[PDB]
Amino acid sequence: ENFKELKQDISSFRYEVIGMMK
Amino acid sequence: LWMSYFEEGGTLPPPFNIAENVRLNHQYQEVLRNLVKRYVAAMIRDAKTEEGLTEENFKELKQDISSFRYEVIGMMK
Amino acid sequence: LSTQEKSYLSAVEKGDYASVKLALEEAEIYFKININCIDPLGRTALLIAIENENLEIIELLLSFNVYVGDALLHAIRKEVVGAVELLLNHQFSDFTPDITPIILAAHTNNYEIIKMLVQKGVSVPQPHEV
Repeated sequence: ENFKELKQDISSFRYEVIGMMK
Repeated sequence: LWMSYFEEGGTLPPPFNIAENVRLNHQYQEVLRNLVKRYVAAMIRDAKTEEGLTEENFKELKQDISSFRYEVIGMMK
Repeated sequence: LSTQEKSYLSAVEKGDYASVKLALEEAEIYFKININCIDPLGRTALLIAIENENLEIIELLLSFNVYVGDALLHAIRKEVVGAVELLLNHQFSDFTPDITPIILAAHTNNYEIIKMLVQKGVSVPQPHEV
């Protein structure tokens, strides 16, 4: 579970940053 | 030992010793489907997400962070 | 399904937000897919969000009135506080018909849920002594 949650949170932060870059 | 007694076979101490199944298949298959669904959902899925970590998880976390670093640096300029 | 729900599920599980929202109010007008499909292993998108404890997606899904089911029970089992925090206020399952929220809540000693549900007020049944 901890693996899933860490990786998912990183992915979400990636998507938000990419979306707000342009 | 018990099942040795459930029938009308001995029923006497030794001293005093001298369609029909298509519907069943119909319901049985439904029962089987329910059981196999419950099993697949409840053990081979639910218990997999209870195992300890290993070096693969380290590799994947660090690599994903590094990739996000490279993408951000590339799109900064 | 039809390689239409697959994108929706993948977006929900990966952590995306804008794409998921866009899919919601697109399929809300084209009546193209059901919001509440369970393709892989009987996993509603709500359940997928639950097990990744991603609050934003869950709270968004509560806006669109997607069917809840016994997701409260799954959250209770998973021991996530925000999920039950939201869900509390407003066919064949994998949980025994007996289990109620309080019973499963007590099955796992986790102070928070017990206190919350006591605040809302319940009454665990009692057995008849023999």
